[PDB]
Amino acid sequence: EKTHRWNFVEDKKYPCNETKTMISSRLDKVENISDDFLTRDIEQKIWH
RNA sequence: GAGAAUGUCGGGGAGCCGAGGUUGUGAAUUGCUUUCAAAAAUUUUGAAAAGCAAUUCACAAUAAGGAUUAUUCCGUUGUGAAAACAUUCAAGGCGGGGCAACUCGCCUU
Repeated sequence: EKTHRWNFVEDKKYPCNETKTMISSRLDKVENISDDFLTRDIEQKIWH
């Protein structure tokens, strides 16, 4: 921060694909599975 | 000026529910008034009936009304003479959801 800025409200936060983030955090809490189960199709199915 | 994304503040419409209140029916108790109808000294006491109620409980209706048997409803909104409308509105197919009814998406006319 001491040397740059990013053209946007310097104290504002912007959504960055929160959906898959939540799905992934909760699908990581589940454990006892491979770290590849969350694919695009499975993500869409969970969201639906 | 237009659009897309992200926040803030407001506005509108629709929907699933809840608690009273009011009026009326019945009951428990206590009253006011009138009349009967006795007893007693125009006045006092007692039974019955009617009017008006109070406190509490169960129940019925809650815009007059009109449908219907679906676990459905229309009745205080706007336009305007057509007493006619708006506020529901096609067809398929490929899927998700469930105990299933039913609910949420995708594809082409």
